[PDB]
Amino acid sequence: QSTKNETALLVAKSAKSALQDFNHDYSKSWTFGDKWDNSNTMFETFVNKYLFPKINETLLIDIALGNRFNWLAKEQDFIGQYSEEYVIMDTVPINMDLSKNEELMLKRNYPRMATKLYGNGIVKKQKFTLNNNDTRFNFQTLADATNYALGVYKKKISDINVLEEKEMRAMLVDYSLNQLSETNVRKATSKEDLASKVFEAILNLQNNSAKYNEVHRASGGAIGQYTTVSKLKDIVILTTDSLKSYLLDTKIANTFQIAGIDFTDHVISFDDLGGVFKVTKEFKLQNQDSIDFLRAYGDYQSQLGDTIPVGAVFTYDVSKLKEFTGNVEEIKPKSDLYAFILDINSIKYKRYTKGMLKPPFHNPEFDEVTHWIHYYSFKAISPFFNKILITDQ
Amino acid sequence: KNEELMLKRNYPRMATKLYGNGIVKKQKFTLNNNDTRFNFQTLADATNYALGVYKKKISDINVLEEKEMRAMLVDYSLNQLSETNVRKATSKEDLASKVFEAILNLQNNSAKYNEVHRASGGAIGQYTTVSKLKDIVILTTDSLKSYLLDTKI
Amino acid sequence: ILNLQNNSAKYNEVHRASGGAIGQYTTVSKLKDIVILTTDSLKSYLLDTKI
Amino acid sequence: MYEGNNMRSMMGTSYEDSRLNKRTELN
Amino acid sequence: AAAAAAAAAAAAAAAAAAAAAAAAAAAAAAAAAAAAAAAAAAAAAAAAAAAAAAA
Amino acid sequence: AAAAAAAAAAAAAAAAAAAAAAAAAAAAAAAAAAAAAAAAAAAAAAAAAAAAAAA
Amino acid sequence: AAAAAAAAAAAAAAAAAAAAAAAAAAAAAAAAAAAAAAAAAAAAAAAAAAAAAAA
Repeated sequence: QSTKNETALLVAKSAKSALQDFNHDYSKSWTFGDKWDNSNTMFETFVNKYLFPKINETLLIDIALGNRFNWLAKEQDFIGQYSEEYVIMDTVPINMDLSKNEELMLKRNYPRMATKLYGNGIVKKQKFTLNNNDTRFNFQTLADATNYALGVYKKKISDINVLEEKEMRAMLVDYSLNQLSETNVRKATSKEDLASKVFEAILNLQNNSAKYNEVHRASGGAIGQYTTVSKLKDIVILTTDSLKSYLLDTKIANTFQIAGIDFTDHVISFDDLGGVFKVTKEFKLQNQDSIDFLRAYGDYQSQLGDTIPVGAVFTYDVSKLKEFTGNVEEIKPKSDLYAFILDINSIKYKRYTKGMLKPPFHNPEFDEVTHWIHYYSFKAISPFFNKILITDQ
Repeated sequence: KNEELMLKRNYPRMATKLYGNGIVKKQKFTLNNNDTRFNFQTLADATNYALGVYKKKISDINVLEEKEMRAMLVDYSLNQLSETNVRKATSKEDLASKVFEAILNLQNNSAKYNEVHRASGGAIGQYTTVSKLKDIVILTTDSLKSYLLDTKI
Repeated sequence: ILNLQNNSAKYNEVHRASGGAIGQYTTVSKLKDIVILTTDSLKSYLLDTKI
Repeated sequence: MYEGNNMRSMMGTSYEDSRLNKRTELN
Repeated sequence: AAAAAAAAAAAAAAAAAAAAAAAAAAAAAAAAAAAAAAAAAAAAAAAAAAAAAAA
Repeated sequence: AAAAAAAAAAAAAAAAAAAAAAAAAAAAAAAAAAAAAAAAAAAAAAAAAAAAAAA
Repeated sequence: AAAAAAAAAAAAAAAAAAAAAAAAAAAAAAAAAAAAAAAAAAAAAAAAAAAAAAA
């Protein structure tokens, strides 16, 4: 429906707005004003029905958004790109069959090795741009503009934290699914079943097992075995928060001897274990609304025709775009029934944030100030430690 | 990419919601000096009457304010916060589990659990937030309060 | 457990010895000497259900 | 109102407005 | 993971006692799910209906 | 506000165990009110009678 | 001498929870003996069969 109210027609006449005085290279330079009415609007007072309304305050609601990981954050010093480690595989000893000829003691036996070569990290970048012309047409005082410029900076150093948090949980759920081949998955059957099966799996960390690790995709550890235990000061279990809620209201509640058997200190959790996405099929960008949707999240640098490599991530709901269906797959657990247990010092997280802020760039020919943020993160999973998945497969 | 990319503008996005005025509220009362004397045996109890009517004229605005404010909370609960924010219990012990998992939901880094998509700029984009658990407060009946304090705890 | 600490000849296997194929032999144990061997799954079942 | 690190680089000083020095010539 | 018992309570105005438990009625020994079921009374009524349908 | 279990006890000579509880029979899994009820056996007997009345 | 409750668990793949207890199904409120019984569902099915045999 429409409205025949004349001041509603005044609001609807967007030709006299300030937006038309910046899109075009020329404009009007004088204003005659207009008779503003308040009557038959949502803007009446009782006494003075001819004044433009007033705003008394804004408050700039901001939240600080932590990391939940940065005791993992150790700092290399940005030199070199390839790092690796390695183990020696086991050799079961052999019986003394003395019938063999004595000159085999001249023949040699080199020890065997399995390495895992990692490679470079990745550098993350974002821009933001403080204007001096359009943005101060708001902000009835300058103090609100200063709080605005401070708060956009504080939230653009909080978003990097929530970003690397969700892509860490992305990376180890992806390692939980596409790696960790056949033995160390365990099929539960219910939301209480895996509650028992997790400390079934706890105390399987601490037997000397050639299983439970991921040696069989190393360099030289394709054939052979390798045994490693854990220490229980080192194990990290993760799951949905609903699972640890069911733990903390059911088993440590309705039982009676929980003086020692409570493993809940090593339980980190999340609300949902997927908002993240993985590229397949190596598409390109074709459609306008796709990159317009990318502009809503800060992704400015991609245009139409720009390719996407298969190893990238997208960290928010992007698969609903028409150009990504079939190409893009969500890293998520299958059944909302998830418990991935490992040990710490099996994940490697290592970032470089020393030269983090860059000097600001002042653009006088449109009067803005632009800031960049750079940091060099690296993360991987070392495959030489005991890990167990529990889902419904 | 091309080296002239640095002079591209990346404005920050905001999401707003406006609020109207409040209500000024008024109450009056009139004391008398001539016939009021015909209903007391001292001057002291008449002064007690005069102070009692005044402290009840502040006590009534107290009780008025609190029950209208819980009324607008229930109004919001029925008429706002579209279906993604509301979860459905079944039994009266069901929500004992639901609230215990929900308070543990709210204190994780999530874009969920708010209704900023009802706000102006929040239709597209993302807004992640948490809660501190010194800041969450829950709102039920006193019957469900009793059903906590006698059954589970 | 505490089948073991009764005087019984049913719990050994002395019939597989050389000179002791037929006939019995009673023995007991002292609880400083019984250990059980199991897998970890029902060990965990002991460590939540029975305790 | 809240400062944190308020006087940061060039834009946080550019709203804390700067140097009315040159004005137009007649008055 | 518990139970209850009444030996009373004819299940007309009971409001907040338990769910998925057993509420022993004065006659019927009902069971309280999300809605209250009438197990032993259902057995007696099924026996009476099977006797009535034996014409 | 408790329960019990037997997996035995064919309910002929049981005297003082419980009331308004569940006594798991060797076949029937009975329920002990002020008189003992036979819930699962009542379900099986009602199924057999409904099968017999299907002539 | 205890009990349990689910309000879930459609009794297809449950393995090791309890025996001679009550497993509240999502629809049926089953009972777990050495084999699982379906008491309230048995009452509903006996009522439906007694209604069908009323021709």
